[PDB]
Amino acid sequence: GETTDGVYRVMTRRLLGSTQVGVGVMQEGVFHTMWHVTKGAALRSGEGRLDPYWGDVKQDLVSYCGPWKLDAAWDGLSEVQLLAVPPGERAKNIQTLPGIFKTKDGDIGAVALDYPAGTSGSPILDKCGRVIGLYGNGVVIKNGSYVSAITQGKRE
Amino acid sequence: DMYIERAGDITWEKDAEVTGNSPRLDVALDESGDFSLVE
Ligand SMILES: Cn1oc(C(=O)Nc2cc(Cl)cc(C(=O)NC(C)(C)CO)c2)cc1=O
Repeated sequence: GETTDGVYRVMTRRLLGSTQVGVGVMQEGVFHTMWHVTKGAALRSGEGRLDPYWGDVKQDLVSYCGPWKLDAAWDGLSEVQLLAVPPGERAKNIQTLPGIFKTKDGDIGAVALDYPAGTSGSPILDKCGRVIGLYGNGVVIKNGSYVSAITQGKRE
Repeated sequence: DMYIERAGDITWEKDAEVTGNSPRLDVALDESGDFSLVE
C-alpha cells in the first residue's frame, strides 16, 4: 500500500476508538520502529501488509519488509532535532542538544524531552536530515521528567 | 490489528523551537531492553 519515504503513526483499533501506540520511519522500502510499540506484530498499510524481518528486544528495535536501513550517527557535539509525532497532534521538529547515557558497555546519546508514550519511535535528525536514531526508550528521572536514549540499529 | 498512517517528511527545519537540557546519567540496560538509573 503506502511505501513512500517519511514518518508514520502506528495505530490500533483494539482499545476504544483509534489509539496511537507509537511512530516509525519508512526508508528504502523498510519500516523502522521500536519493538515495544508493535511487540513484533504484523502491520497494515491500506490494502497492503507489512511483515517483520528483523527485531531485537534488548535493542528495542524492529524492521519491516527488509533489513535495518538507518545507519547515520550522532557526532557527539552538535544539536539535533526530534521530529516528534504526538498522538492526535501534527508532526513538529524540536531542536535540542543531547545528553549522555553512560553504561558499562559504552556511552550513548540521550534526548531530554517530555512527550506521551504514544510518541515512541519518533525519529531523531542530524543537520542533513539523516535519521541518527529513534526516540522512545529511556528512563523517568526525579520529578517525572523523561529522558530517552538515541537508539540506532546496525545496517548490514 | 495495527496499521500505519503517514505523518510527514523527514527534514531538518531551520528556526525550530529549541528546548531541553543535556543531562549525563549513569544507566543500566537489562535483558528486557529497559533502562534504569544507576547511582
Ligand atoms: C512499554 N514501554 O514503554 C517504554 C517507554 O519508554 N515509554 C515512554 C515513551 C515516551 Cl516517548 C514517553 C514516556 C513517558 O513517560 N511520557 C510522559 C508524558 C509520562 C513523561 O514525559 C514513556 C518502554 C517500554 O518498554
